[PDB]
Amino acid sequence: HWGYGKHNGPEHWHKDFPIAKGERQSPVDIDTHTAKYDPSLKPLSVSYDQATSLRILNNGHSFQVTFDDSQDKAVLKGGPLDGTYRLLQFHFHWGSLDGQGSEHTVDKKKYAAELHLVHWNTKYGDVGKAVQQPDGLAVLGIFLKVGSAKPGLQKVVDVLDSIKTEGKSADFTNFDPRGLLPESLDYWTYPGSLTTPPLAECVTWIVLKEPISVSSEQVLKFRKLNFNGEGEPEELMVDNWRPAQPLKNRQIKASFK
Ligand SMILES: Cc1cc(NC(=O)Nc2cc(S(N)(=O)=O)cc([N+](=O)[O-])c2O)ccc1F
Ligand SMILES: [Zn+2]
Repeated sequence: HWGYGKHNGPEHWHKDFPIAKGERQSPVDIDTHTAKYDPSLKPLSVSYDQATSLRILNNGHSFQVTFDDSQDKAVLKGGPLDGTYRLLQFHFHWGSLDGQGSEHTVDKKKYAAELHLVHWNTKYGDVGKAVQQPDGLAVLGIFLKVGSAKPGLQKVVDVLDSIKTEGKSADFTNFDPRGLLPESLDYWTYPGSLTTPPLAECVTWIVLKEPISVSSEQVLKFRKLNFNGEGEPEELMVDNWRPAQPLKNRQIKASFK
Protein backbone atom coordinates (compact mmCIF):
# COMPACT_ATOMS: atom_id res chain seq x y z
CA HIS A 1 0.00 0.00 0.00
CA TRP A 2 1.19 3.34 1.19
CA GLY A 3 4.75 4.37 1.81
CA TYR A 4 7.20 7.22 1.34
CA GLY A 5 8.02 6.64 -2.27
CA LYS A 6 7.43 8.57 -5.43
CA HIS A 7 4.41 6.50 -6.38
CA ASN A 8 2.92 5.78 -2.94
CA GLY A 9 4.11 8.64 -0.74
CA PRO A 10 2.37 11.35 1.28
CA GLU A 11 0.97 13.21 -1.74
CA HIS A 12 -0.97 10.01 -2.65
CA TRP A 13 -2.36 9.17 0.80
CA HIS A 14 -5.60 11.17 0.44
CA LYS A 15 -6.86 8.73 -2.23
CA ASP A 16 -7.15 5.95 0.39
CA PHE A 17 -7.41 8.18 3.50
CA PRO A 18 -9.36 11.32 2.59
CA ILE A 19 -8.88 12.75 6.08
CA ALA A 20 -5.35 13.53 4.81
CA LYS A 21 -6.90 16.83 3.65
CA GLY A 22 -8.68 17.40 6.97
CA GLU A 23 -8.78 20.32 9.39
CA ARG A 24 -6.31 19.10 12.07
CA GLN A 25 -3.56 17.22 10.23
CA SER A 26 0.02 16.84 11.46
CA PRO A 27 2.86 17.62 11.34
CA VAL A 28 2.95 21.43 11.20
CA ASP A 29 5.60 24.11 11.15
CA ILE A 30 5.97 25.73 14.57
CA ASP A 31 6.34 29.49 14.01
CA THR A 32 7.93 30.57 17.30
CA HIS A 33 6.89 34.20 16.96
CA THR A 34 3.19 33.33 16.47
CA ALA A 35 2.99 30.63 19.16
CA LYS A 36 1.08 31.84 22.20
CA TYR A 37 2.49 31.57 25.72
CA ASP A 38 -0.33 30.14 27.84
CA PRO A 39 0.18 30.50 31.61
CA SER A 40 -2.66 28.09 32.38
CA LEU A 41 -0.65 25.15 30.96
CA LYS A 42 0.72 22.86 33.65
CA PRO A 43 4.17 21.23 33.70
CA LEU A 44 4.39 17.84 32.06
CA SER A 45 4.41 14.86 34.41
CA VAL A 46 6.40 11.99 32.88
CA SER A 47 6.32 8.86 35.09
CA TYR A 48 8.41 6.18 33.36
CA ASP A 49 10.24 4.56 36.29
CA GLN A 50 8.05 1.43 36.05
CA ALA A 51 8.13 1.07 32.25
CA THR A 52 8.25 -2.50 30.89
CA SER A 53 9.52 -2.70 27.31
CA LEU A 54 8.68 -5.86 25.38
CA ARG A 55 9.76 -5.99 21.78
CA ILE A 56 11.42 -4.13 18.99
CA LEU A 57 10.13 -4.51 15.46
CA ASN A 58 10.54 -3.29 11.88
CA ASN A 59 7.01 -2.60 10.60
CA GLY A 60 8.01 -1.62 7.05
CA HIS A 61 7.79 2.19 7.60
CA SER A 62 9.77 2.68 10.82
CA PHE A 63 10.94 0.65 13.80
CA GLN A 64 9.08 0.66 17.11
CA VAL A 65 9.71 -0.41 20.68
CA THR A 66 6.51 -1.64 22.34
CA PHE A 67 5.65 -1.54 26.03
CA ASP A 68 3.29 -3.33 28.39
CA ASP A 69 0.25 -1.03 28.64
CA SER A 70 -2.02 -3.38 30.63
CA GLN A 71 -1.49 -1.30 33.81
CA ASP A 72 -0.48 2.26 34.70
CA LYS A 73 3.28 1.61 34.62
CA ALA A 74 4.60 4.34 32.32
CA VAL A 75 2.21 7.27 32.15
CA LEU A 76 2.06 10.81 30.88
CA LYS A 77 -0.13 13.38 32.56
CA GLY A 78 -0.33 17.08 33.18
CA GLY A 79 0.63 19.63 30.58
CA PRO A 80 -2.47 20.26 28.43
CA LEU A 81 -3.84 16.80 29.22
CA ASP A 82 -6.90 15.78 31.22
CA GLY A 83 -6.43 12.35 32.72
CA THR A 84 -3.81 9.66 32.47
CA TYR A 85 -2.22 8.47 29.25
CA ARG A 86 -0.26 5.16 29.05
CA LEU A 87 2.88 4.68 26.97
CA LEU A 88 2.27 2.19 24.13
CA GLN A 89 5.30 2.45 21.88
CA PHE A 90 7.97 4.75 20.57
CA HIS A 91 9.40 5.05 17.06
CA PHE A 92 11.40 7.46 14.94
CA HIS A 93 11.33 9.37 11.67
CA TRP A 94 14.64 10.21 9.99
CA GLY A 95 16.22 11.46 6.80
CA SER A 96 18.75 10.48 4.18
CA LEU A 97 20.88 13.55 5.08
CA ASP A 98 21.41 15.34 8.39
CA GLY A 99 19.46 18.41 7.22
CA GLN A 100 16.15 16.58 6.94
CA GLY A 101 14.15 13.92 8.72
CA SER A 102 11.97 15.51 11.37
CA GLU A 103 8.27 15.84 10.76
CA HIS A 104 7.61 18.99 12.74
CA THR A 105 9.76 21.98 11.90
CA VAL A 106 10.61 25.05 13.98
CA ASP A 107 10.69 28.30 11.99
CA LYS A 108 11.04 26.06 8.90
CA LYS A 109 14.16 24.42 10.40
CA LYS A 110 14.24 20.62 9.89
CA TYR A 111 16.04 18.34 12.32
CA ALA A 112 17.84 15.09 11.47
CA ALA A 113 15.19 12.91 13.10
CA GLU A 114 12.19 13.00 15.40
CA LEU A 115 11.27 10.66 18.23
CA HIS A 116 7.57 9.98 18.94
CA LEU A 117 6.44 8.46 22.25
CA VAL A 118 2.81 7.38 21.68
CA HIS A 119 0.40 7.36 24.65
CA TRP A 120 -3.33 6.64 24.87
CA ASN A 121 -6.05 7.95 27.18
CA THR A 122 -7.06 5.29 29.72
CA LYS A 123 -10.67 6.53 29.98
CA TYR A 124 -11.28 4.83 26.61
CA GLY A 125 -10.18 1.37 27.80
CA ASP A 126 -8.09 0.25 24.82
CA VAL A 127 -6.05 2.01 22.18
CA GLY A 128 -8.46 1.06 19.38
CA LYS A 129 -11.21 2.99 21.06
CA ALA A 130 -8.88 5.89 21.82
CA VAL A 131 -8.04 6.51 18.15
CA GLN A 132 -11.74 7.21 17.55
CA GLN A 133 -11.77 10.12 20.01
CA PRO A 134 -10.55 13.74 19.62
CA ASP A 135 -8.52 13.43 22.85
CA GLY A 136 -7.59 9.77 22.47
CA LEU A 137 -3.82 9.96 22.02
CA ALA A 138 -0.96 12.14 23.25
CA VAL A 139 2.30 11.95 21.34
CA LEU A 140 5.45 13.39 22.84
CA GLY A 141 7.78 14.58 20.08
CA ILE A 142 11.51 15.07 20.58
CA PHE A 143 13.90 16.44 17.95
CA LEU A 144 17.30 14.84 17.26
CA LYS A 145 20.26 16.90 16.11
CA VAL A 146 23.62 15.45 15.13
CA GLY A 147 26.45 16.07 17.59
CA SER A 148 27.59 14.14 20.65
CA ALA A 149 26.37 10.60 21.20
CA LYS A 150 23.31 9.87 23.33
CA PRO A 151 24.31 7.00 25.66
CA GLY A 152 20.68 6.03 26.35
CA LEU A 153 20.10 5.40 22.64
CA GLN A 154 23.01 3.01 22.03
CA LYS A 155 21.12 -0.13 23.13
CA VAL A 156 18.50 0.59 20.44
CA VAL A 157 21.25 1.25 17.89
CA ASP A 158 23.03 -2.02 18.65
CA VAL A 159 19.99 -4.27 18.02
CA LEU A 160 18.94 -2.77 14.67
CA ASP A 161 20.99 -5.37 12.74
CA SER A 162 18.57 -8.02 14.02
CA ILE A 163 15.47 -6.24 12.62
CA LYS A 164 16.83 -5.12 9.31
CA THR A 165 13.89 -5.99 7.13
CA GLU A 166 10.12 -5.60 7.27
CA GLY A 167 8.39 -7.91 9.74
CA LYS A 168 11.41 -8.86 11.85
CA SER A 169 11.15 -8.41 15.60
CA ALA A 170 13.28 -9.14 18.64
CA ASP A 171 12.96 -9.32 22.41
CA PHE A 172 13.83 -5.91 23.81
CA THR A 173 13.30 -5.99 27.56
CA ASN A 174 14.48 -3.72 30.38
CA PHE A 175 14.90 -0.62 28.23
CA ASP A 176 14.46 2.64 30.12
CA PRO A 177 12.91 5.40 27.97
CA ARG A 178 14.05 8.07 30.44
CA GLY A 179 17.43 7.91 28.71
CA LEU A 180 15.92 9.50 25.60
CA LEU A 181 14.58 12.72 27.31
CA PRO A 182 16.23 16.16 27.09
CA GLU A 183 16.97 18.11 30.30
CA SER A 184 14.07 20.55 29.93
CA LEU A 185 10.42 19.61 29.47
CA ASP A 186 9.38 22.98 28.02
CA TYR A 187 6.98 22.32 25.14
CA TRP A 188 4.64 23.47 22.40
CA THR A 189 1.22 21.87 22.05
CA TYR A 190 -1.50 21.76 19.42
CA PRO A 191 -4.36 19.45 18.41
CA GLY A 192 -3.39 17.24 15.48
CA SER A 193 -3.40 13.79 13.90
CA LEU A 194 -1.38 10.66 13.36
CA THR A 195 1.26 11.36 10.73
CA THR A 196 0.90 7.91 9.12
CA PRO A 197 -2.27 6.28 7.81
CA PRO A 198 -4.97 6.17 8.97
CA LEU A 199 -4.10 9.82 9.83
CA ALA A 200 -6.80 9.88 12.50
CA GLU A 201 -7.43 13.28 14.09
CA CYS A 202 -7.11 11.98 17.65
CA VAL A 203 -3.76 13.36 18.86
CA THR A 204 -2.79 16.06 21.33
CA TRP A 205 0.75 16.84 20.22
CA ILE A 206 3.33 17.81 22.81
CA VAL A 207 6.56 18.85 21.05
CA LEU A 208 9.57 19.50 23.24
CA LYS A 209 11.65 22.64 22.67
CA GLU A 210 15.05 21.14 23.55
CA PRO A 211 16.47 18.64 21.05
CA ILE A 212 18.61 15.71 22.05
CA SER A 213 21.99 15.15 20.42
CA VAL A 214 22.91 11.85 18.74
CA SER A 215 26.16 11.01 17.01
CA SER A 216 26.62 10.66 13.28
CA GLU A 217 27.45 6.97 13.86
CA GLN A 218 24.14 6.46 15.70
CA VAL A 219 21.95 7.99 13.00
CA LEU A 220 23.90 6.17 10.28
CA LYS A 221 22.64 2.89 11.69
CA PHE A 222 19.02 4.10 11.30
CA ARG A 223 19.75 4.60 7.60
CA LYS A 224 20.83 0.96 7.24
CA LEU A 225 17.36 -0.39 7.86
CA ASN A 226 15.21 -1.63 4.96
CA PHE A 227 11.65 -0.87 3.87
CA ASN A 228 11.55 -4.22 2.08
CA GLY A 229 11.10 -7.69 3.53
CA GLU A 230 13.81 -10.33 3.53
CA GLY A 231 14.46 -11.72 0.06
CA GLU A 232 13.19 -8.62 -1.79
CA PRO A 233 15.16 -5.82 -3.51
CA GLU A 234 16.84 -3.56 -0.99
CA GLU A 235 15.40 -0.08 -0.46
CA LEU A 236 17.03 1.74 2.43
CA MET A 237 14.55 2.98 5.05
CA VAL A 238 15.22 6.74 4.88
CA ASP A 239 13.06 9.87 4.62
CA ASN A 240 10.09 8.28 6.36
CA TRP A 241 8.67 11.68 7.30
CA ARG A 242 5.47 13.43 6.28
CA PRO A 243 5.87 17.09 5.24
CA ALA A 244 4.22 19.89 7.19
CA GLN A 245 0.53 20.42 6.73
CA PRO A 246 -1.64 23.53 6.84
CA LEU A 247 -2.29 24.87 10.31
CA LYS A 248 -5.84 26.02 9.30
CA ASN A 249 -7.91 27.12 12.34
CA ARG A 250 -5.49 26.08 15.07
CA GLN A 251 -3.38 27.88 17.70
CA ILE A 252 -0.01 26.51 18.80
CA LYS A 253 0.49 27.12 22.53
CA ALA A 254 3.82 27.35 24.35
CA SER A 255 4.50 26.37 27.98
CA PHE A 256 7.28 28.87 28.21
CA LYS A 257 8.12 32.50 27.76
C1 LIG B 1 -6.02 2.48 14.02
C2 LIG B 1 -4.80 2.46 14.93
C3 LIG B 1 -3.58 2.95 14.47
C4 LIG B 1 -2.48 2.93 15.32
N1 LIG B 1 -1.17 3.42 14.89
C5 LIG B 1 -0.39 4.13 15.88
O1 LIG B 1 -0.77 4.32 16.99
N2 LIG B 1 0.94 4.62 15.73
C6 LIG B 1 2.00 4.88 14.80
C7 LIG B 1 2.02 6.22 14.87
C8 LIG B 1 2.91 6.91 14.17
S1 LIG B 1 2.69 8.66 14.47
N3 LIG B 1 3.87 9.40 13.52
O2 LIG B 1 1.38 9.19 14.12
O3 LIG B 1 2.84 8.94 15.89
C9 LIG B 1 3.89 6.32 13.41
C10 LIG B 1 3.91 4.94 13.35
N4 LIG B 1 4.99 4.40 12.53
O4 LIG B 1 5.53 5.09 11.73
O5 LIG B 1 5.48 3.11 12.76
C11 LIG B 1 2.97 4.18 14.07
O6 LIG B 1 2.97 2.78 14.02
C12 LIG B 1 -2.61 2.39 16.59
C13 LIG B 1 -3.81 1.91 17.06
C14 LIG B 1 -4.90 1.94 16.22
F1 LIG B 1 -6.09 1.45 16.68
ZN1 LIG C 1 5.68 9.18 14.35
